[PDB]
Amino acid sequence: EQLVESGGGVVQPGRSLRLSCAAASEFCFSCYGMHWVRQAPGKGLEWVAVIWHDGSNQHFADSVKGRFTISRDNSKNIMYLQMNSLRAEDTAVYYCASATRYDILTGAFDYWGQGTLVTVVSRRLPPSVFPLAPSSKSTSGGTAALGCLVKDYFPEPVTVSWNSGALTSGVHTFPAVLQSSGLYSLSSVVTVPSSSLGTQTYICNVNHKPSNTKVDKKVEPKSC
Amino acid sequence: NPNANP
Amino acid sequence: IQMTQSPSTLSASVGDRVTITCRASQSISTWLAWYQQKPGKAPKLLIYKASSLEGVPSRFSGSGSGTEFTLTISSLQPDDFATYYCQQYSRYWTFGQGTKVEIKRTVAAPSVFIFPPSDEQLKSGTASVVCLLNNFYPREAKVQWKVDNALQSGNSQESVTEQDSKDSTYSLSSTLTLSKADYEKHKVYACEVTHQGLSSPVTKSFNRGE
Repeated sequence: EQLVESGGGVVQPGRSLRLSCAAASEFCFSCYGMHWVRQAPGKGLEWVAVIWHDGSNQHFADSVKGRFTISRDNSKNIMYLQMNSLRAEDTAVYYCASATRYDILTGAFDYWGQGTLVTVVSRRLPPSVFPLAPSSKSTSGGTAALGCLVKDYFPEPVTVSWNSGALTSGVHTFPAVLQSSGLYSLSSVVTVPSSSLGTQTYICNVNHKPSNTKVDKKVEPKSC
Repeated sequence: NPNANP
Repeated sequence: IQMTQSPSTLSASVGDRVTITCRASQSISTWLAWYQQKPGKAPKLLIYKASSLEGVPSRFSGSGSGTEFTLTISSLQPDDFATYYCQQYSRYWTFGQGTKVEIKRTVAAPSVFIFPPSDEQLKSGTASVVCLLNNFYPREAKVQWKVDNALQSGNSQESVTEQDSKDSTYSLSSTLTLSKADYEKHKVYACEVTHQGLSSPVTKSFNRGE
């Protein structure tokens, strides 16, 4: 049993988006009503929509009623969420969920998915990436700090990995700050042994889907 | 109840 | 049907017993669910119909009927730093706003690093100087930017990580941003850090051009 959502992306206000949620075949898709729960990147959970098991009924939150439509093809084991008249309020991560424990009333979602991000913006600016190099001033004893400054981008978010996901221990990616420009800026730092800077390689991978910006930046040590 | 009765 | 949780934020030590209250606008009889959501992944269901558990640690507990419901943790473990939501499913499905559960650990001083602006950023006309405070507790910490032994004001921004799930510490970011011309007009840039775990304010600094 597993749910995988698809179809999220970045679009303008008024455009349309068709989200999908595919269930693994070990999951009785035909048995349960399928829900949609969304979460704006800041706030909490808001229930959105549900379609009945057979597709005979459906319900929508007043937030999206009249703009969203929901369907499911039981044979294909896929539920679709057609989103129309998208606005800024609709920017969120969209989970599909299911409450597979039958009673008189059901609604305890035991199964979720990873969710798809939907961003509704009309302004896109790419990030500029600068190395935060380890030096004698960023070496507290045997530990050395290095990182990447991801600056002047819009909108959120930027994903930053180190060495294509191989390096995650001791990594801190700070929440973005809002500059005077209205653009965002964050840093991603990592702590490593000072003895390793000459033998290990550290590349931060910064991805910004709204601007189609994919960059890799080797953080070389400023031996100062 | 949106679930199917088993 | 509107839901409400109390409190919105809660701090507690490892081993303490914490309680979360959920309140309904009208009377949902017993159809309530409690969720745990650590910021990285989707929420995990903990208990359903107010009291029945399936949140497999036996330390969780659910109570309530009508409009007042409560979720309690027998013994707080550090893995429970998350936001907790209540959700009714009597008349459709509506969530609560959530409750952040911070953890209280012992004092931990921050390790301080400083980064001069990169050569590539300077060629474009702006200098950003970054001061890093790593793995400290509690969250409160004062950072001062001194340029040629002169306190700065109005040109720095701060950033605090969420609490780490393992050590329950914080890391802080302080970025002093100046134009290239204003940056070359000075020589020494320092970062003075005040914090509870520090008896004396640590100061990392560097001299431009070297």
